[PDB]
Amino acid sequence: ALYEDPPDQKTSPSGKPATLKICSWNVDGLRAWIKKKGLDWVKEEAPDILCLQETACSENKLPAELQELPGLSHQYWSAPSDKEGYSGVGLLSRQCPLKVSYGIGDEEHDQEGRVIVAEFDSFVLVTAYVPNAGRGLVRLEYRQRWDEAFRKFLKGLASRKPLVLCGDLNVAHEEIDLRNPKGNKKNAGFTPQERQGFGELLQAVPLADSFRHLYPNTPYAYTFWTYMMNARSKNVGWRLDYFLLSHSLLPALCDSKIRSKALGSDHCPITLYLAL
Amino acid sequence: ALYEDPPDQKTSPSGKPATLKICSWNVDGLRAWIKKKGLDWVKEEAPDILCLQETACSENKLPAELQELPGLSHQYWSAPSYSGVGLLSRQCPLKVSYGIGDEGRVIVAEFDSFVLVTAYVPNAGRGLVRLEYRQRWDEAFRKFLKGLASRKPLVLCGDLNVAHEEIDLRNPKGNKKNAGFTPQERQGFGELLQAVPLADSFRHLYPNTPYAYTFWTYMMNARSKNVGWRLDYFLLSHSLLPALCDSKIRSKALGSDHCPITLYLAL
DNA sequence: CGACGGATCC
DNA sequence: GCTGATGCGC
DNA sequence: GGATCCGTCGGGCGCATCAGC
Ligand SMILES: [Cl-]
Ligand SMILES: [Mg+2]
Repeated sequence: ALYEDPPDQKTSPSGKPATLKICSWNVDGLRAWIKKKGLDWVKEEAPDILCLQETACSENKLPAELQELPGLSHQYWSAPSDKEGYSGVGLLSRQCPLKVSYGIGDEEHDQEGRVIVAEFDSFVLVTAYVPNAGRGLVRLEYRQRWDEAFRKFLKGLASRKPLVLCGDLNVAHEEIDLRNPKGNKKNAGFTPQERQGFGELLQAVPLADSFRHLYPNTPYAYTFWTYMMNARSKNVGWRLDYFLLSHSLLPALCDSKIRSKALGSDHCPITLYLAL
Repeated sequence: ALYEDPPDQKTSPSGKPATLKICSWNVDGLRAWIKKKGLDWVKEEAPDILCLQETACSENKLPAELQELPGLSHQYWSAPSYSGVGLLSRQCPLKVSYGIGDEGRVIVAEFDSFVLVTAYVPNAGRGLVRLEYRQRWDEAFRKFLKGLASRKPLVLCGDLNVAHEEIDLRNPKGNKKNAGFTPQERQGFGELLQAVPLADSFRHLYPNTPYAYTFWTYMMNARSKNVGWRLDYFLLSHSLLPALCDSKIRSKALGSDHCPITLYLAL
């Protein structure tokens, strides 16, 4: 069953007009993504803030195209120190953030290049590339430990400002969040353990799934599809990328989009509209 | 005999423009230096990389203004378990390590084209009580740096706690048995240059310039009298000399008993 | 990880 | 410098 | 005996490293 994201809704049902557009995209290799025209799609989307995951590209290797982005001139990049072809995240902002930080506690020694924190006037933005549990779940226990360290990190932000967490959280929360729930409950992304850790994230911090909060019963809405077996053509996918919002930000929430048609990766973009 | 640092030359000998600005500063107490508006000066200088020595501030007590520099958003710190160093970077380093392989004195940041080492070299101490420690530290340091420089071009910056030659301090005759001008320490610095090998960026460009210092004792108004020492260096692999645009001494920036130093590289 | 083969359920 | 093989994780 | 369940298997992608020339 294919899926068509509904039109963009740009006013917080309190009538206010959207003033902030954030796009998040796991690009599956930033240099590949750019050669497949990913940046052309970003220019059309014209977000205020762009968060990317799986850049897999040291900052010295960033294509020049990325420097002719005058609407996204404040750029922050993070790659792991042991694995230059894996992981890596980036945050690009029209306006300069008040503060930027990396990691979830000890990045100066555990240089993982998975998390960026950017503080703006009225909110704190986190973007994350959550560690994959691996084929055959070989890294599932590390993922569970990482999840708990992340929850405690987010909780323990010393800000009174509401939180926006976005990116590839690497779990389809509920059964509606992927096309084959049953044949996947022992696969990375849909174990009981990862689903539980997403559940605890929402409760402990606390946070709301912006998309599901708006479209609580809509099925077949995914953000990832394996390259194999033409899954994307058949919309056999998983919803792995999210905008999760502090409770206070919900009256500001105008919409949470899935940009199903944007190619260039095995994930598609997601976009948030906030009225601030 | 006062000193006016020449203006910044931001063009390489072969005409290529500076692409990399590195600033090193012994802040003599990180919290005090921030209170004395050190971060305001850094925001104006706007380096790509900032190296700090003598931070004397455990990680959990690092002031909050520091995260208010998104232009130096990658921040690395090494505490001694009087010491401590930091390395703040605009771009994400490829790799960052700590120490010299054997006190919170050294951070190593690996970049695309080069490796950056910042060092707070141990002072031989009043009464030379720690000269022997310093001598062992010097040798362990040279040996560690040769390994690094064998894999990539080397930039070494920071407070090396020695005035190499007589021109490098105001009172050479009265200090030939004091920390920072002993025969041993000067020998160690020459061994450092010859063994690795490295070039003294500032002395390479201004070989005949006297009265150029980066440290002055707080006492007896020495900074007002420019009674001081050139203790803070940028040393470079010979391979990088074609990229050298300038090596500056920021005599006027206050907040410490050392002043900042700034390197321009055309990479 | 979706497709596939094989077993099990009423 | 360049290509394609292999390794590894996604 | 159609629907469902469960375990196994082959593999599309990007990037690093290595060999060969
Ligand atoms: Cl960065
Ligand atoms: Mg991926």
